[PDB]
Amino acid sequence: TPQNITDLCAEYHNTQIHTLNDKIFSYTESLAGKREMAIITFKNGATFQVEVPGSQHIDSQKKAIERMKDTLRIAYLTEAKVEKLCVWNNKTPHAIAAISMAN
Amino acid sequence: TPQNITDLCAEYHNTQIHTLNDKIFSYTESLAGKREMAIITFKNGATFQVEVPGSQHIDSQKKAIERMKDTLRIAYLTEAKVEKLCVWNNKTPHAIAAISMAN
Amino acid sequence: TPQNITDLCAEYHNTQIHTLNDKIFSYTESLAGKREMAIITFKNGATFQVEVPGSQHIDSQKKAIERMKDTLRIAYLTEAKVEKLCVWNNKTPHAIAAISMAN
Amino acid sequence: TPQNITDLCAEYHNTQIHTLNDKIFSYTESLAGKREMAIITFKNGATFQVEVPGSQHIDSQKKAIERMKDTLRIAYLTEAKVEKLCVWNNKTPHAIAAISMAN
Amino acid sequence: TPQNITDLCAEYHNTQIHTLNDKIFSYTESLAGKREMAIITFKNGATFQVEVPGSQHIDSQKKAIERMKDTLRIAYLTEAKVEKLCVWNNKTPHAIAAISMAN
Amino acid sequence: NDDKLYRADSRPPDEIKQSGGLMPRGQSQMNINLYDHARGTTGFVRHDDGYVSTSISLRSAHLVGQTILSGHSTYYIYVIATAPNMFNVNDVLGAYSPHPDEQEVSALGGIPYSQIYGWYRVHFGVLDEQLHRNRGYRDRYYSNLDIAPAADGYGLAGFPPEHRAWREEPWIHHAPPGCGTCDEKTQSLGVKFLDEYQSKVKRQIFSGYQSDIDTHNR
Ligand SMILES: OC[C@H]1O[C@@H](O)[C@H](O)[C@@H](O)[C@H]1O
Ligand SMILES: OC[C@H]1O[C@@H](O)[C@H](O)[C@@H](O)[C@H]1O
Ligand SMILES: OC[C@H]1O[C@@H](O)[C@H](O)[C@@H](O)[C@H]1O
Ligand SMILES: OC[C@H]1O[C@@H](O)[C@H](O)[C@@H](O)[C@H]1O
Ligand SMILES: OC[C@H]1O[C@@H](O)[C@H](O)[C@@H](O)[C@H]1O
Ligand code: NA
Repeated sequence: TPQNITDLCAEYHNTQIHTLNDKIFSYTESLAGKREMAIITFKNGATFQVEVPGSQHIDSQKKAIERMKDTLRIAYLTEAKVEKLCVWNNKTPHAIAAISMAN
Repeated sequence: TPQNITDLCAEYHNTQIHTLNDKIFSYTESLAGKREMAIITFKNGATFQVEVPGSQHIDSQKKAIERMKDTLRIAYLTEAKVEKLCVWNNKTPHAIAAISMAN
Repeated sequence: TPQNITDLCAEYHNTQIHTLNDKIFSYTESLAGKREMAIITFKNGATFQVEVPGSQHIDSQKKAIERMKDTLRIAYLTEAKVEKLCVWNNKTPHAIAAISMAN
Repeated sequence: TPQNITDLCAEYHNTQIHTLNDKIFSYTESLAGKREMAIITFKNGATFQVEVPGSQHIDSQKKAIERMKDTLRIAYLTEAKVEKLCVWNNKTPHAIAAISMAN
Repeated sequence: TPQNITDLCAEYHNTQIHTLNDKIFSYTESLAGKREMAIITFKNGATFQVEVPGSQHIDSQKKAIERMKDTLRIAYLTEAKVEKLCVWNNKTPHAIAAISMAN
Repeated sequence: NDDKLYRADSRPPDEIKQSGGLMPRGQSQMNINLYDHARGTTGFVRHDDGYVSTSISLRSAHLVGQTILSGHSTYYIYVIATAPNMFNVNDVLGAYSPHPDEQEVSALGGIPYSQIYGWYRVHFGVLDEQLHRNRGYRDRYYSNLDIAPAADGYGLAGFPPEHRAWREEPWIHHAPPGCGTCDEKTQSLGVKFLDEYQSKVKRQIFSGYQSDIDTHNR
């Protein structure tokens, strides 16, 4: 079991860490059919999604996907500093797997 | 996959972007039968709904309709500036499909 | 579809609008059996309930009853000004159908 | 239907009202097996629980138990003054049945 | 029934108390498959997890695991002081079983 | 009401957010004493002894900033809402106010982030006209509030026990035990005031942060 987001990220194929140390610049959320997703951006232009739930996800991830959107929304609203994101780089925009907040 | 609300909006028929750049002026919520919905307004008079769940929604949108109502309430109570709304304009009031908040 | 709480209210029998333009004075909630409900009061003595879910409710209202209790708890805490309540007046205390917050 | 917490409390056997008019001093929460509960204390040692859900609870109470634990956490974090608690006095710590906050 | 977190911890052979008396330094959460978990740290380096739901959990613990993740995130955002953690110490990082918050 | 106060400060907005607002010098229980604060003399608009000072107009705050912060190539003027952590120093200290022409309003315990409406940048002494708005600000909440009435401050004036003010009106009717252990009770009264004040701000801000909760969905 990983002690931190960097070690967690390294357990998966097609991932990478973004060290941001910044608050979220924008938060977008959609209820449109087949685009039930969230998108965040940072002031450096970096854009990330929480993917629409689909066949690439196992059942245990469904509640976690919903939690992640909750976490991004409140991080944005409170101007919480995001330390790092672990993301899948075989999606465009890159898809969030994990987040760490510090500072 | 869209990277912003304007491109997301463009994937649907009967939609348009409203650019508000303003906090929500009023929040209305109903539990009355067949009117389980939310309505918001802006100080310019613009009025928007989150639709009662119905035949027009697929199953994947149900949880997202509930999230959107949560988002509007916290946006209202924290005076969050709304950037844009993507809405369906074949409904009165216009029906929210997506929201963006920036800053 | 109604565009505001007054017009929504007029779609139902045994309802009326109370105009408060005031924050909630007290919030009470209960988990006691058959009294799983919320009660709010205003400084003018006005008292309102969110009804215990029962056979008088259709299935689609169950989530909305739960949302309304979330909204009242946190409106009380944030001292949000309640503009109007639409209530059923064939219950004592009057039972909340909808709420509008503004100003 | 009661209009206040004292009259609600009186509808039940083995209950009493505690009048606190104080914020919560400590909040404890557990996910340990068979001890999925919350405990709160006030500054001079008065102690209350939200019980582990059990056979003593009807279905409608299970949902309200989850709500109550959220209410206590929110109240604790916001330093909100608790007015009264209605409790069952045949448990130790006394088991919360209802809470009021004013104003 | 335990009266406080120390009593609670004592009901379990494979748990210990950590006394922190400090706010959470970092909050991490993941939606990655098989690592649907949260991790917190404190400034002294102490690292704790909320475990991925597994075969070692009984059904009554599932909702409590979700609540604990909710609790830690809001505690992190509000800089609430954590008094003690009760953890299972046959896991690395130590796995949270209960938390107490007091100033 | 929606009245604003103003304070020049070299500490930039990112620092203010990280610090939770504009804090008094001794915070990093600190001494809280209005009389001591008001008499304090460097690189900062008065901010010692548990209070943070402001001006009642942008013009005044800018003029004060040019006296103290000239030689800062960049500094800020923070625009601050009125709320009951604020005392009109001249009203509370009366004839013993050490710098009455300054017309200062001072915040007991500093100025929380949410009370900061926004800020102007001052570059080489030149006020930039663009007001940057603070997302942590809450307009309905703070526009419903005003500064504390002087009656809430007389008992916190902080004069030494032997000071004649404690034997004069209005302070005679509000003297802490020992005044007229005096300094001990002044301090504890300030600590109590600040704790009670911060409870209200926490309730507002943290309640808003928890208005996302949807019970039914879980
Ligand atoms: O769990 C979700 C992940 O599933 C993987 O199979 C995929 O390669 C990633 O892009 C991501 O979608
Ligand atoms: O998914 C929701 C949408 O469904 C469409 O079919 C409808 O035309 C829109 O007005 C909107 O309701
Ligand atoms: O939807 C709930 C409503 O149901 C009605 O039939 C009843 O008359 C109202 O008092 C209210 O309970
Ligand atoms: O509904 C919950 C209640 O159930 C009663 O039977 C019990 O005596 C109380 O202590 C309380 O647990
Ligand atoms: O209830 C959760 C606990 O279950 C035990 O069997 C296990 O040894 C602990 O590490 C913890 O996972
Ligand atoms: Na004000």
